[PDB]
Amino acid sequence: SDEINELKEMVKDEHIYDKLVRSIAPAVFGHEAVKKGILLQMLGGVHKSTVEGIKLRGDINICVVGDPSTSKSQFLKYVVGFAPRSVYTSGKASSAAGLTAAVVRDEEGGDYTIEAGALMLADNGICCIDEFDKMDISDQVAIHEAMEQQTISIAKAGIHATLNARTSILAAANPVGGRYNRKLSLRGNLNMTAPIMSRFDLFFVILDDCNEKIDTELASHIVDLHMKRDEAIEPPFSAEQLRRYIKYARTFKP
Amino acid sequence: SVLAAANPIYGRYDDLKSPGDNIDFQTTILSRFDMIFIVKDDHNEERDISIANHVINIHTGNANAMQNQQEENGSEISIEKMKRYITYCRLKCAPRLSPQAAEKLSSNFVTIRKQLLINELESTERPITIRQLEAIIRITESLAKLELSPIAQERHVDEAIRLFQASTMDAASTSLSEIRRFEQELKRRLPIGWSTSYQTLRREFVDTHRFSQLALDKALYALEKHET
Repeated sequence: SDEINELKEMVKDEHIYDKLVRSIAPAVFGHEAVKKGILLQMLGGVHKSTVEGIKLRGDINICVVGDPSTSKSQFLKYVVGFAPRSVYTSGKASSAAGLTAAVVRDEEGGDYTIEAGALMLADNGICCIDEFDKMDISDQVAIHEAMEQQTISIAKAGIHATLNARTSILAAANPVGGRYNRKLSLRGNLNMTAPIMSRFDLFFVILDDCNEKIDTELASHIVDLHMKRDEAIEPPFSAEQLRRYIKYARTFKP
Repeated sequence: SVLAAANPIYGRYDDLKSPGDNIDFQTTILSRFDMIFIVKDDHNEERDISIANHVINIHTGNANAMQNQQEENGSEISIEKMKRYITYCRLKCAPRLSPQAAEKLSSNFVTIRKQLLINELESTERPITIRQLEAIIRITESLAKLELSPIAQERHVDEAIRLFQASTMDAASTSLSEIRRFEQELKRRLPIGWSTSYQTLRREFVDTHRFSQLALDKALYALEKHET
């Protein structure tokens, strides 16, 4: 009622897109790519129809890659901070399930009670995993089973089961040598298996190249930091309102 | 008594390759084995039409499998009987070779040894063991036990020598070097070889659409031996 006025005020303006983009991750400095990369996961496709038949996707995926110290993790922490229904793991230590359900037995009194857990407890949402490259073979396959069949099938020494998880997966994956390798094919650089690779669209690799606009902006911004004044640099929308805005924007069937 | 069918690697080039050297890194297997038959799915329009036409007959109108049955009426053995027969001969009689056959096989084996040594003067890459001789023997007794006779004969063996000779012909039977061109890596890539090894060859040949385990080792062993 009182807020809907604000929502209207948001949809009216022609810049609020740009406002979104610039206002996403204050901590992080620039890059402008992974800003969009992060937000466009929060707002997903129709993920519905086309029947008869098999259902389209729907949702989205991203895997950030780059030489360390690039603060690729700050994004992550910002997502687990900002959006509800978000799980954060650092796996390598997943360890296994982890991203799937146990299932819990016994209870007692009949059992078949199910652990949350990790990946699936975040549902219709954004799960954030650091370092795909550390978890080796075992679980990656499970993730593939999540992003291919879209369902999580669970049978262990007991009651058979099928549990749905419809999720977006944001990963941060370090290169083979933690570096480029510009000359190498990205295909060869990321070092995760082909089928899981082809399901992530798209990567938004971060690289360092000589620049002067951005350079000037860095020196300016850093000196600003150390300089109590002016630290008056700010963005547009806060962190609290952007949620109710988004949740509003979710109710549309584009 | 083991009867083994191995699968050879890379196809016809393994014949272009030394006849041994196939199984793992070691020919010793082939040394233990008495009769080694290199074979192939050879295709001849004559023979290929034979087999084909035979299959066309097999599907329908179906009635070819009768030839065996009239072979049974006239001559051939039902194979239900062959088994009983084998048991029979197997338990009843134990054959023994004749002396002239023996000396004949001595001549056989010394000609083998001498001639094929002369062949290997050039270091021709391939073998001869007294075990092979012993094999030839066991064939003679086997076939003697076919006739069921308590005693061997000369012609009887005369078959065996040639048969095993076909086996020797099987013992008897360039490379792009592309993969073998491990030089590029070893050089201008790694003077220390470290940080590479079997691992490097992979990443470098892993997404290069290219390298098999035997391929990688072969080219490696090759270059190891080649002295590169």
